[PDB]
Amino acid sequence: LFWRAVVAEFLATTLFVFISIGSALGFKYPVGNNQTAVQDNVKVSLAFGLSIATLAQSVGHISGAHLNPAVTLGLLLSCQISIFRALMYIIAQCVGAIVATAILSGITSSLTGNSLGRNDLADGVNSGQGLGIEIIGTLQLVLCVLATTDRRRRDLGGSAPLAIGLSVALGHLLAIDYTGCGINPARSFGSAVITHNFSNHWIFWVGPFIGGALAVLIYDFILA
Amino acid sequence: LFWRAVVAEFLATTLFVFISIGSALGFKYPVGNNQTAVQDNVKVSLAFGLSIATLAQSVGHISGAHLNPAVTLGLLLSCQISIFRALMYIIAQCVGAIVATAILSGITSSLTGNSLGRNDLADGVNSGQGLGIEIIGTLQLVLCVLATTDRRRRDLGGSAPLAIGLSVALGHLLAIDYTGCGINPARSFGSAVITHNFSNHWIFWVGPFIGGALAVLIYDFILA
Amino acid sequence: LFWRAVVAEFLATTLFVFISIGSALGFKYPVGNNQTAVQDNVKVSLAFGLSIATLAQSVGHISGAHLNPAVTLGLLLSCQISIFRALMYIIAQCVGAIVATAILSGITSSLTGNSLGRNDLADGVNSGQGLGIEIIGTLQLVLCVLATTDRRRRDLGGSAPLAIGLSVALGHLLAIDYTGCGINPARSFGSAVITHNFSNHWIFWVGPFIGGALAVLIYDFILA
Amino acid sequence: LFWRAVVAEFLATTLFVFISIGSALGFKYPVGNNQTAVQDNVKVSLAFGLSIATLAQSVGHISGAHLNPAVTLGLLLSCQISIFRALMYIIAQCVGAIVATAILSGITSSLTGNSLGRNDLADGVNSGQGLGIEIIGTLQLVLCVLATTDRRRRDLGGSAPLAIGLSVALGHLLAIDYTGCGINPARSFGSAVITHNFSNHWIFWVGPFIGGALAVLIYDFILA
Repeated sequence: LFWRAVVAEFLATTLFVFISIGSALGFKYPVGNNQTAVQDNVKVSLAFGLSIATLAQSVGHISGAHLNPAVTLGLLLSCQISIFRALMYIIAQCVGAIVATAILSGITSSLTGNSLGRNDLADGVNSGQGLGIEIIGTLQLVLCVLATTDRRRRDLGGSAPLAIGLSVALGHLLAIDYTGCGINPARSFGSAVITHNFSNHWIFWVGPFIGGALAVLIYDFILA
Repeated sequence: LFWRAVVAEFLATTLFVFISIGSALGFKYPVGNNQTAVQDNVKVSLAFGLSIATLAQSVGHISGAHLNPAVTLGLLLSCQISIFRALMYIIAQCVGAIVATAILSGITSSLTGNSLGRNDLADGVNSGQGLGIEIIGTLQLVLCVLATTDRRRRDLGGSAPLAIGLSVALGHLLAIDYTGCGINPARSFGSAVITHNFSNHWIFWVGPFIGGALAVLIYDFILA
Repeated sequence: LFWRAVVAEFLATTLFVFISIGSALGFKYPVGNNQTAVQDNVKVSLAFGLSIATLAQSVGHISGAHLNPAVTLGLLLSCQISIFRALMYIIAQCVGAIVATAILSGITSSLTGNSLGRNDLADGVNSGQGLGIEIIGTLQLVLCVLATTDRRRRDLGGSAPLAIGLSVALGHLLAIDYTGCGINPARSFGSAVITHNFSNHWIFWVGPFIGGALAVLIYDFILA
Repeated sequence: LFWRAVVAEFLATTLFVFISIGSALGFKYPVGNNQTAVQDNVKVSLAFGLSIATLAQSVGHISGAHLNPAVTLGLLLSCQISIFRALMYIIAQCVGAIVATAILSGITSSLTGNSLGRNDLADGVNSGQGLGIEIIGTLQLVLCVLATTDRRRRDLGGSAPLAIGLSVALGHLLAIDYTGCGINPARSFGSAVITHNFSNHWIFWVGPFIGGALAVLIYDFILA
């Protein structure tokens, strides 16, 4: 266990990153002409949410299933009041995120035309002021898992860890609208690592910090 | 509590309005040319249904999850026979609806081309006679939550408040067909408040009143 | 009760027929030019499956939720061996189906261009030999509800009557491919009643009879 | 029973193959011109996942619902350590797969234009090196059912065999991207049997063997 959840965690994210990119890039590949699809990226949404549940994150992990950066942090902070010690799973997550973005490459990059661009760069058209969207989309999932963990004795009766996989699935469909491609950090860090140009602004990282911070203050406005 | 459910309620709708508009307007934004999508508004459907469930409307609220105007009223009326006192949650809802439409603006409006048109105006092509559709789509959700609250001991066994989020999700896909954009009141009031032209006819508000009234009379045709 | 389930049943189908047609016709309505969509009819699928569940078919009805013609019959036959008396719900269903197709008209027909064509006529391109598809799609739902009613003590644990609403939702997406528009009888009878041309061949009705007959013989190949 | 699960198994796959092909080919059929759709094959995903659940694979079968080749094997191997005897269900599956691809033909082939091409041949553009994708998509389902069977006492509470039907539904949407059409063996064997050209490379069969082998080694990295 002194390393197990971490490896298992690194394992998940890894495939998730390959899953997402597979779907995102997949478009226009043969020696044909442009087509451009919008229902593809919405597919990325679901897929990513499924790979998460497919983890069997029961014993193999801890009460929280797969957790992307911003989320990872968001939960451990609101879950830790009396004290402030639980960064391990965070470090674990980021690490696993890095490797995930390492394996992503593969044949995809070899067979692509000069200009692939694995991910966004300036998302749509808006100066460093159009970062409000991603902020709201971040408290969604953050709040989805928060709510899911809190309310219990009087909610439903049991279903399956798809709940989050579908909610994050939609936040994605809302964020990837035309600007803000790359909700959480991970997905974008590994994008700017290989075949990049650097000018990520990590604007998307400064978002969730305020967002996840906002969804934590809002959830405290309930009980204790 | 002498204000809590109201704030919590105002809170929900708020984000929901930003969620919906985000998805609806999101289309054609860059300095590119027309494209026009129809699978986008269907996305609005789901998204809106998710933000509702994401509320954890257990203790934080009362047995009914988020409730849009027409619905809000529809339930409290059929739930209240012996007497007629339970308008508070209604006032609460409308209020929260107003603020929701206030925050909607944001960067969206600043970066849009002169003619945005946040929402419908005369929905498709039909005089003040083409309001039957929205009426039927309104008793759907109204009846979804009504049925969900009534039948219990012999129904299923427990799932999650997505049920309504998917049913309303489809009513939307049926209403937003080409005419009647803006099922419930809320979404349209806040639309005609900022950057408008006034000629909403609130036709959509005169609908649900008859619709929700119809689904209440039809549900009485069962037990008591 | 000497009429209740029947009225309640007539009630359901009614709205379902209006729901479906609303979605099917909805396309290309304004004074614009052609566009033709294929993701719309797939919407019809889900919608129809939802209106079914929205029935609260517990006490108000009997163990089988809404049931379209071919299905209606299919269940009562396999459910009745020792004897052969349970046609009442069948007559009920067809009747309710007729009224459903009566109200369908409305504004839709008034504002449409000469050539609406509420439904199929010769579905795609194939003589009276291309009826195998609809046959297979019919045993799907028929078998969905059959299986759902049989296996119990060792299956899941309880969910919601969406199961059928999604399975029929897909059979539809498979049938309405390009030929065989109008899975069960109902939907097509009411189509050829108003603004028709008569040449339905009811081929779709001769299908399910063999189909539902086939799925009944196949389910007997299990226990007893 | 000395033949029952096998017939029942042959039965399932059969319809599944007809289901899938129905959806895949369905596009561009009338005497009209090209259109080419991408949201159709994603429909194949779900449909296939539904026909599986529709099996009522409780007593009629064994703990594993329908199981396609690669999967069939993948489970029986990880389920059998102490010994190595449980190939019967495997032989059964492949057999049923063969007949499934026999009935697939039908009217479809008679009314199609010379060049139908029931399935892929060289999937997209990539030498015998672009087989990594299908490998990853294979451990998905393989791992979905593996995880679903393992973790129990602390997971959810009961739902329905759609879980796999939706996960495989997405793996499909990820694989059928543009290359690797035909996830598991079955679907492709029966494709190269009727109206073929032979040059399948079964590359897709050499994949899952490594994939399913990989997902078995990864799941052992947990408990025992």
